[PDB]
Parts: sequence; structure tokens; C-alpha cells
Amino acid sequence: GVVAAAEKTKQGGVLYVGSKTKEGVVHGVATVAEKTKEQVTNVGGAVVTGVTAVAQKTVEGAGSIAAATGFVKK
Amino acid sequence: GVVAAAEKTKQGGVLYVGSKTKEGVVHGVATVAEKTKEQVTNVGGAVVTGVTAVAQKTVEGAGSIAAATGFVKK
Amino acid sequence: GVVAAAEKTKQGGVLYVGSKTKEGVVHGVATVAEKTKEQVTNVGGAVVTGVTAVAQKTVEGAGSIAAATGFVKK
Amino acid sequence: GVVAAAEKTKQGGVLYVGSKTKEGVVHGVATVAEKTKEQVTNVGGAVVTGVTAVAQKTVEGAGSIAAATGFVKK
Amino acid sequence: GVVAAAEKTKQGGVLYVGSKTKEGVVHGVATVAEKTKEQVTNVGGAVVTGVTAVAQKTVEGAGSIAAATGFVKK
Amino acid sequence: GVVAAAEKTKQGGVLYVGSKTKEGVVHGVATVAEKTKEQVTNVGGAVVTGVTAVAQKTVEGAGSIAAATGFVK
Amino acid sequence: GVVAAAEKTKQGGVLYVGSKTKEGVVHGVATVAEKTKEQVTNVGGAVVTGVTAVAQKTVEGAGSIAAATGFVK
Amino acid sequence: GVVAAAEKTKQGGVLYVGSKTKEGVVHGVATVAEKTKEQVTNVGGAVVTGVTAVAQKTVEGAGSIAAATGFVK
Amino acid sequence: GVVAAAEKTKQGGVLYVGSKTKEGVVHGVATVAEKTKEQVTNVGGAVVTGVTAVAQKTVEGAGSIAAATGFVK
Amino acid sequence: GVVAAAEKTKQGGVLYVGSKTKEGVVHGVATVAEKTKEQVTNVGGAVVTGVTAVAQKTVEGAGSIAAATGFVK
Repeated sequence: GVVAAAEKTKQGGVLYVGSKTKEGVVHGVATVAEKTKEQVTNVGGAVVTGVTAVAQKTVEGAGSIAAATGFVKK
Repeated sequence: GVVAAAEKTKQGGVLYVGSKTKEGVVHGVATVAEKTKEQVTNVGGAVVTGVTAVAQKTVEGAGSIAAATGFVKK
Repeated sequence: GVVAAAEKTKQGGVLYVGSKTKEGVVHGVATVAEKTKEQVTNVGGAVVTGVTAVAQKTVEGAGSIAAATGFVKK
Repeated sequence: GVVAAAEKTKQGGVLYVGSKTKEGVVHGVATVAEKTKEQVTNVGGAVVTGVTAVAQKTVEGAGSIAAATGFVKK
Repeated sequence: GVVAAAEKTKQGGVLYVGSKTKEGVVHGVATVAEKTKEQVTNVGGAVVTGVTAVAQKTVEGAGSIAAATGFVKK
Repeated sequence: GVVAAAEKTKQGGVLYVGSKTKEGVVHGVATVAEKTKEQVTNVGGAVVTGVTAVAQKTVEGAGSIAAATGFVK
Repeated sequence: GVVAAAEKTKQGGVLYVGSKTKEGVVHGVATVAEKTKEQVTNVGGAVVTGVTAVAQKTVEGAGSIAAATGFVK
Repeated sequence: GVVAAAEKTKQGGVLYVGSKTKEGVVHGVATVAEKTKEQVTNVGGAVVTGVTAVAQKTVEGAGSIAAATGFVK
Repeated sequence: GVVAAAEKTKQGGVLYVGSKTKEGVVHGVATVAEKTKEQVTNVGGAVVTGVTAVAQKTVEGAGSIAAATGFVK
Repeated sequence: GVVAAAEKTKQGGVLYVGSKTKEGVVHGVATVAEKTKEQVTNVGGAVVTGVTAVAQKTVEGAGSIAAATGFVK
């Protein structure tokens, strides 16, 4: 039993960024292996992966993640 | 039993970015293997992967992820 | 039983980006292998993968993902 | 079992950044192995991974993560 | 079992950064191994990993993380 | 004066190479620039640029090179 | 006066290489610039640039190189 | 007076290499600059630049190099 | 003057290398600069730059190098 | 003046190397600068720059190098 559930019910300044780069190299979420079995990646939020990365008011309601890896069980 | 469920019921400034690059190299979500078995990737949110990446008010309601890999079980 | 379900009922400034690049290389969601068995990728949200990427008000209601790989069971 | 649940019900200045780089190299969340079994990554929050990385008002309600790895159980 | 629950019910100056860098190398969360079994990473908050990294009002409500790794039971 | 001269006068085993590659990338003589004025390249001998390169008894008599660049005068 | 001269007169074993590679990247002679004026390259001998490179009895007579760059005068 | 001269007159076992690699990256003679004026490269001998490089009896007679750079006069 | 000269006249066991590598990175002769004026490289001998490099009986007669950089006068 | 000269006239066992390496990084001759004027490199001998480097009977006759940097006058 792997169960997730989400409910979201409702009875409903200045941000300046200035950048100047030369030869940038960026890696975000990485996963490197040799001789593995499972590679599982779940995203319920935000991944902002620029050279200039700006996130405003991003992750704001009712997230749910359920995972179950492995489980030989015999 | 792998179950997900989502419900969303509702009785219903300035952001400046200025950039200047030369030879940018960007990677985002990556998954590298040799001799693996499963590669599972679930996205319920946002992946913003520019050289300039801006996200405003993005992930805002009722997400659900359920995953189950492996399970030899016999 | 691999079940998803989603419901959404409703009883109903300035963003500036200025960019200047020379020879940028961008990747996004990636999955590389040699000698694998399963490669599963599910998107329920958003993947914005420009050189300049802007995402405003994107993922805003009632998503659900249910996944089940592997499961030898014999 | 592996259960997650999230509920969200509601009865509803200046930020300056100026950067100037030359040959920056950035890694965010990384995971390297040789001869592992499981590589699991769950994101319910935010990952901001720039050369200039700005997050404002980002992670603000009702998140839940549940994970279960291994479990030989026989 | 592995349960995680979250609820969030409700009856609802100037910050200057100036940088000037040359040859910067940044790493964030990292996990390097060889001959392991599990590599689990759960993110419920924020990970800001710039050369200049700014976070404001970022992690502000109702998170929950549950995990279970191992459990040989034999 | 840019003068060259070359004279040649004459009054008259086992080699084994076994290779096995996968994904090779080779560069030989290169020259990369941005905003040059002169890019001069002279070859009087041998340039052998294989994935597997074998040279045997190649450059064996009377070579000459004379080069004169620049001279803003 | 850039002068080169060469003269050559003549009044007249097992070698084993075994290689096995994967993911090979080779650079030989390289010259990289940004905002230069002169890039001069002369070869009178041998440039052998394999992944597996073998040279046997290669450079064996009468070589001359004469170069003269610059001279803003 | 940049002069080079060369003369050459004549009155006329086992070698084993065994290699096994994975992920090889080789650079030979390299030159890297930013905002230079002259980049001069003369080869009179041998440049052997493999992942496995073998040179046997290679550079064996009468070489000459002459070079003159700069000279703002 | 920048003068070179070379003359060469003649009135006329077992070697074993066994290698095994993983993730090899080799540089040889290198030159790196920023905001230079002259970069000169002369090779009159041998440059052997492998991951497995073997040179046998290589540099064996009558070499000469001359060089003159600068000279603002 | 910058002169060189070379003459070479003539009136005419077992070696075993075994290597085992993993994650190996080798450098050789290097010259790294920022805001220099001249960078000169002459080779009249041998530069053997492997992960496994072997040089047998290599440098054996009549070399000469001359160099003159500077002379502001």
C-alpha cells in the first residue's frame, strides 16, 4: 500500500537582479552511477537551474509524495 | 495498491532581470548510469532550466505522486 | 491496482527579462544508460527548457501520478 | 504502509542583487556512486541552482514526503 | 508503518547584495560513495546554491518528512 | 630575402600493431584563434593522424623551410 | 635575410604493440589564442598523433628551418 | 641574418608493448594564450602523441632550427 | 646574426612494457599565459607523450637550435 | 650574435616494466603565467611523459642550444 493524497480547498515591492558572467558552467540535480539497480526521481516542488535563477512565490500548496523502492520480501 | 488522489475545490510589484553571458553551459535534472535496471522520473511540479530561468507563482495546487519500483516478492 | 484520480471544482504588475548571450548550450531533463531494462518518464507538471526560460502562473490545479515498475512476483 | 497526506484549507520593500563573475562553476545537489543498489531523490521543496540564485517567499504550505527503501523482510 | 501528514488551515525594507567574483567554484549537497546500498535524499525545504545565493522569507509552513531505510528482518 | 635550398645526391624484421578501440576522438595539428592577422602553416615532413597511426622510414632526405612573417617596416 | 639550406649525399628484430582502449581523446600539437597577431607553425620532422602511435626509423636526414617573425622596425 | 644550414654525407632484439586502458585523455605539446602577439612553433624532431606512443630509432641526423622573434628596432 | 649549423658524416636484448590503467589524464609540454607578447617553442629532439610512452635509441645525431626573442634596441 | 654549431663524425639484456594504475594524472614540462612578456621553450633532448614512461639509449650525440631573451638596450 503506497498511498498519497492532497486536498486544497478555499472559500476565497521591487525585486531587481542584474548579472554579468563569462564562462559559467552549472549543474543542478545530478545522479551518477555504475552498476546500480533503481534510479528514482520524484519532483513535486520546483527545480530552477539557470545561470541566473530567480524563483518567486513558487511552491505554495498541498503537495504529497510517496515512494517505496527495494522490497525483496521473499 | 499504488494510489494517488488530488482535490482542489474553490468557491471563488516589479520583477526585473537583466543578464549578459558569454559561453554558458547548463544541465538540469540528469540521471546517468551503466548497467542499471529501472530509471523512473516523475514530474508533478516545475523544472525551469534556462540560462536565465525565472519562475513566478508556479506550483500552487493539489499535487500527488505515488511510486513503487523493485518488489521482487517471490 | 495502480489508480490515479483528480478533481477540480470551482463555483466562480511588471515582469521584465532582458538577456544577451553568446554560444550557450542548455540541457534539461536527461536520462542516459547502457544496458538497462525500463526507462519510464511521466510529466504532469511543466518542463520549460529555453536559453531564456520564463514561467508565470503555470501549474495551478489538481494533478495526480501513479507509477509502478519492476514487480517480478514469480 | 507508505502513506503521505497533505491538507490546506483557507477562508481567504526592495530586494537588489547585483553580481559580476568570471569563470564560475556550480554544482547543486549531487549523488555519485559505483556499485550501489538504490538511488532515490524526492523533492517537495525548492532547488535554486544558479550562478546567481535568488529565492523569495518560495516554500509556503502543506508538504509531505514518505519514503521506504531496502526492506529485505525474508 | 511510514506515515507522514501535514496540515495548514488558516482563517486568513531594502536588502542590497553586491558581488564581484573571479574564479569561483561552488558545491552544495553532495553524496559520493563506492560499494554502498542506498542513497536517499529527501528535500522538504529550500536548497539555494549560487555563487551569490539569496533566500528571503523562504520556508514558511507545514512540512513533514518520513523515511525508513534498511529493515533486514531476517 | 626569404630563400630556401635543398640538394640530395646519391652515387649508387617484423612490425606488428594490433588495436581495438571504442569511441576515439583525435586531433592532430590545430590552430584556433579569434581576431588574428596572419595564420601560416608549413609542412615539410609528415603529419600522420590516424586513430591508429604507424610511420616507418618516412622523412629521409634534404628538406628546407624558410618563413618570414610580420614586418610592419 | 631568412635563408635555409640543406644537403644530403650518400655514395653507397621484432616490434610488437598491442592495445585495447575505450573512450580515448587525444590532442597533438595545439595552439589556442584570442586576439593575437601572428600564428606560425612549421613542421620539418614528423608529428605522429594516433590513439596508438608508432614511429620507426623516421627522421633521418638533412633538415633545416629558418623563421623570423615580428620586426616592427 | 637568420640562417640555418644542415649537411649529411655518408660513404656507406625484441620490443613488446602491451596496454589496456579505459577513459584516456592525452595532451601533447600545447600552447594557450589570451591577448598575445606572436605564437611560433617549429618542429624539427619527432612529436609522438598516442595513448600508447612508441618511438624507435627516430631522430638520427643533421637537424637545424633558427628563430628570431620580436625586434622592435 | 641568429645562425645554426649541423654536420654528421660517417664513413661506415629484450624490452617489455605491460600496462593496465583506468581514468588516465596526461599532459606533456604545456605553456599557459594571459597577456603575454611572444610564445616560442622549438623542438629539435623528441617529445613522446603517451599514457604508455616508450622511446628507444631516439636522439642520436647533430642537432642545433638558436633563438633570439625580445631585442627592443 | 646568437650562434650554435654541432658536428658528429664517426669512422665506423632484458628490461621489464609492469604497471597497474587507476585514476592517474601526470603532468610534464609546464610554464604558467599571467601578464608576462616572453615564454620560450627549446627541446634538444627527450621529453618522455607517460603514465608509464620508458627511455632507453635515448640521447646520444652532438646537441647544441643557444638562446638570447631580452636586450632592452
